[PDB]
Amino acid sequence: GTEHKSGFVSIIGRPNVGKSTFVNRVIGHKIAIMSDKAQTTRNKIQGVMTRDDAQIIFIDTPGIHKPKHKLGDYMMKVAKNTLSEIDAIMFMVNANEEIGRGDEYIIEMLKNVKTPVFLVLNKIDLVHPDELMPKIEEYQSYMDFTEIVPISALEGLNVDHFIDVLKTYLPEGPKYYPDDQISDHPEQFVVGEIIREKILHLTSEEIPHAIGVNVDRMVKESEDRVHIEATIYVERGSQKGIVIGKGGKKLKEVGKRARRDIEMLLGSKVYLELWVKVQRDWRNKVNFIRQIGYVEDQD
Ligand SMILES: Nc1nc2c(ncn2[C@@H]2O[C@H](COP(=O)(O)OP(=O)(O)O)[C@@H](O)[C@H]2O)c(=O)[nH]1
Ligand SMILES: [Mg+2]
Repeated sequence: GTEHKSGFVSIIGRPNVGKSTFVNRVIGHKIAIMSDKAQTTRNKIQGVMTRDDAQIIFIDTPGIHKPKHKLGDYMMKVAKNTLSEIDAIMFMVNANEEIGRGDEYIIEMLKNVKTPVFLVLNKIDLVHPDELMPKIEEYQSYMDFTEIVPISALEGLNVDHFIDVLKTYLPEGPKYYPDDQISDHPEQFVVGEIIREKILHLTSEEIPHAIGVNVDRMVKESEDRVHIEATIYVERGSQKGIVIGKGGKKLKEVGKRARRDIEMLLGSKVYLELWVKVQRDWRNKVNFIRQIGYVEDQD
């Protein structure tokens, strides 16, 4: 059934295990704006895999392979949060090497994580087929995994099957990054769709319910802190009370919930400003926008 899936996955593992090889294989042609414009939030979008039936956004976690003295108290909190918000974890491991401390350090960080962890044995091309099941068993002694999938990221052996399996674990969801619009960085579409989801929870309906979200600005204030301006657009000012509510109470709750989901996923602390505006037809028209709503969220 023809029902579109989308989500956030993080590819974790020690250096030289194949993470960028995998990313660059599956994502296809690299998005141009991602190397013009730097991303304001912390947790870097690696790229966008779009098939007809699904879209996956690859997010960087912090270096959970690192020992605790190198990745501090704060960047652990960011890493554990990001791993919860994410839809799936790709734990990528070298088939051709013995288990080092870096993989034990990752296993420690995945202990009280409830997100699906996929064990991806990479570099199976450097190894006899009968070597895979013993190595799988080495890792299974440490923890349970959701699926175990041997690949070669370089050759492409078993990659498409891995993606088919990975897609089954995604929720139903929007195409975050579209084909029409090359101009803005995909982080803006991630924030835009998060805001929109919080609005559509309130609607919760099959009254025909048209609402839009624009993100007017995203600005890095610090390595932790980002300022988002966004305008929610509605038809009909009587949509106050779906969206603004009794003295702004409903718009605060949207602002609070969207701020949290942006902080947890993308790893930067936010100062969110939301506007709510009514848009009538604009083509050859004067005074088609009336504001009905403003909120401010932080700390
Ligand atoms: N033989 C083999 N080499 C691979 C495979 N995947 C990646 N490599 C190579 O192993 C290295 C891994 O580096 P990279 O992909 O940058 O991994 P990262 O540090 O995890 O991003 C590169 O020299 C890749 O060409 C694979 O499946 N088989
Ligand atoms: Mg590398």
